[PDB]
Amino acid sequence: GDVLIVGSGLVGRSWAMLFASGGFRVKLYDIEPRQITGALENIRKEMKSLQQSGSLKGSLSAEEQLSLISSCTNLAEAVEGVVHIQECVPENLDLKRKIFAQLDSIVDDRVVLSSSSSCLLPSKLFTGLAHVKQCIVAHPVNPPYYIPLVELVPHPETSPATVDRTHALMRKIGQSPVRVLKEIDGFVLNRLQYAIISEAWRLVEEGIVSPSDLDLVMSDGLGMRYAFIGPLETMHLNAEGMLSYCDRYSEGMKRVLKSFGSIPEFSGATVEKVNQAMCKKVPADPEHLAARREWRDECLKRLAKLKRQM
Amino acid sequence: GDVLIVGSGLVGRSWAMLFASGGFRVKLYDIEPRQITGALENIRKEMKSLQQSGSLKGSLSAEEQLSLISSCTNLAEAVEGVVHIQECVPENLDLKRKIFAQLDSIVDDRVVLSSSSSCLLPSKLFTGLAHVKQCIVAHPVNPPYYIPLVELVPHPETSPATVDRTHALMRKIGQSPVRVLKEIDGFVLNRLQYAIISEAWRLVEEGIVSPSDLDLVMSDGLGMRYAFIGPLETMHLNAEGMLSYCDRYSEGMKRVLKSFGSIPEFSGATVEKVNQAMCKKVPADPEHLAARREWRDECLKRLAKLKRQM
Repeated sequence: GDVLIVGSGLVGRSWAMLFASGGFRVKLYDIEPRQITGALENIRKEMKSLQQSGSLKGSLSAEEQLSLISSCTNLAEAVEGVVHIQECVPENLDLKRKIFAQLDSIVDDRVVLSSSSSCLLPSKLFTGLAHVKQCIVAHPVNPPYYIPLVELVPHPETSPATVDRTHALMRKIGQSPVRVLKEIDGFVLNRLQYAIISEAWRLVEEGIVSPSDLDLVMSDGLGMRYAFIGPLETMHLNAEGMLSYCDRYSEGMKRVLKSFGSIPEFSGATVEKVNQAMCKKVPADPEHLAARREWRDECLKRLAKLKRQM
Repeated sequence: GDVLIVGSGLVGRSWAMLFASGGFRVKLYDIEPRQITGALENIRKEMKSLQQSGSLKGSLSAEEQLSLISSCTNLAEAVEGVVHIQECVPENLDLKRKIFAQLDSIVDDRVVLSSSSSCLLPSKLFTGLAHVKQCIVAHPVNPPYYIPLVELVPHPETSPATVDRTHALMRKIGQSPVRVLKEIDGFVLNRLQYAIISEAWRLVEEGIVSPSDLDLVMSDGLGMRYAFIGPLETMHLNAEGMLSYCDRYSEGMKRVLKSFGSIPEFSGATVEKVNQAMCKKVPADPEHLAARREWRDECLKRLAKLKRQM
């Protein structure tokens, strides 16, 4: 009934805090001990920060949650009595395959072997493993403590039970899992994100709007509805139902989409134009980027709270 | 220095409340008196509702704001001493052209003639008018009291001063105007919205994700960041700057975009599949749709407040 996190980087530390908030004993493993020590320190500091701002998840005190998180340096002993293993190493296929092969030789048939991968496909990650039926990608969105989405992507041989158990586990810790029925490049979130970026890029390239104003169209406009309702339900409510929306605007949608240009090269003059505008707002140095990310994360923290209330 | 709103429908009543919150005397005109009376009643009730929830814009009391809004049934007398005229009639080209032609024969050279149109192009709306240099589209997003975006779309002959004055006026009343440099079908917001819908539609059609889960990917994922930061700045912060993001992910972006299917027909099996899922969540009847819209608007109201605080 315990949880094992392989890799004590940012993504791993975030998972540790999420599972502990759900009352699960968490084992934090990493090949570098110096990194596990740092992880426990970081986790303690963040837990304290959340406590002081009344932003802790669940009903357990910060102290109790912290006591549930421990370090282990022995993988064989790390998988003992564990029901879910979340792999959190770099986005390097060779490395992930090595770790899953190592886990494959020591785990039982119950435990779920889950990867945090944001891009690697299950077929490339798990094919050939004896425990492939227990394998799955459970991709979180940074920052996971505030953004609940978890994309569950299965391998063609992943069992329904593996998906169901993981969906239930993610819901149990307060996250919002979704079932990506078939693996696909970019899963779902990045495909939608890239669709937006592609058109945004061309609008800037064509001189329709400045990069800064384009972003405002989203942050002070379309994006506000999307923080609460998806694109389909949005259509449903902006007319007398989905059928009504398609009846009223399908002609216009097809007309506009037909006018879309080609796939961007994401370079040259336009990248320089977009970059210059982005840097004017946020200098591209470690300090300014970190400060802006801090602001962004605070907004998300407050939004998550508001979402839960509504 | 006063403002005239032509049309007392929902969009017109919203503009009236926005301008009054900025201290402007507002004249509310409509061809139907029975509709002006209803408008003033609706405005009073909404103003009271906002007051009771501490959601009023600006620093003026609800009472003072209401006293600034009056009705007029004589257009000739309605344009007297007015600096901005916001047209708020149905999205019918013939009707809008008629109204602008009527205004064109009685206004001076200072007043800005602005249309609320969500789709009609300035070239179709204003060409031939003697005061075309003062014409512009200032498209608000429903609900305007909570969503600040205003798309300013000019006619090729619109003067820079007209755009500048309108941009300043919109900022003065607390809105977030953007300069759409050249008119284009769907302006900016709908082009981005349709880009998302197109890919979302295909993902559902291809069986990658259920309609409900697709919406969750946005509402509990990508959409949360978009309520605060646009798609370009989002890229900027998700790497060590825009150049860094394009260096790390441009290859993947192009690869994913290349796999995008054809433009949807927005009908047949998929519309039925999407509609059935939407109706399961929100029955397509006047009562359930209104209730959900009420919930949506409350979320936006609370989000607007949070955005202002951050």
